[PDB]
Amino acid sequence: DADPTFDFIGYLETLPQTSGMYMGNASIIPRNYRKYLYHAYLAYMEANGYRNVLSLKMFGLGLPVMLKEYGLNYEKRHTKQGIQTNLTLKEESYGDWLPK
Amino acid sequence: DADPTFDFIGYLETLPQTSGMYMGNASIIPRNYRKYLYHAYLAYMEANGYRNVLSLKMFGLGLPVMLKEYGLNYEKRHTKQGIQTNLTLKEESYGDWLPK
Repeated sequence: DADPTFDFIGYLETLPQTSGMYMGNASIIPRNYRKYLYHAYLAYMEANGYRNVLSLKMFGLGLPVMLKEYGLNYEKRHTKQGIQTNLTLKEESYGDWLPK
Repeated sequence: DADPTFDFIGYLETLPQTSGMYMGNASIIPRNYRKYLYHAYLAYMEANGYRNVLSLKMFGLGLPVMLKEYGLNYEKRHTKQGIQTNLTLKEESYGDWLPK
């Protein structure tokens, strides 16, 4: 395989503070690829031809690990609108797979 | 990036029951590549030229997820001898990297 989940994490950058994307979830309907990390994730997998995607729970667990693998420091924070991370999409994401 | 940890997980097979390798730890001295999953892990990384390896804790968290990525179902269990998994090294392990 190629380990798509890992590649996706390759399009992520860390912020000086826990104010980046939100770890959305499958229920939030009108998807928001720019606001929810999980939605961004689905967008990528789908863009790369994978029908099989990690669950929010599984994705959640892996996140910290794979980020460390890329040498980044994951940071979450509980909020009125949910869990917010300190992550944002690198610019290449916009041309590569982010829906237009 | 390369993502070797994922590759290593490619050398793993699941057993009908939680009776495979043990999730050793860095403390257990004379290593035992065939007995402890973690030791097996170090062996692989080393065999592939990586000096920086995931800690037991990080490795532990990733395991379930990467396995799922390979379509396998991770199973652990606490025992008189520590945590035992339902995993074993595939055959190619033996010729590829498992120390002689």
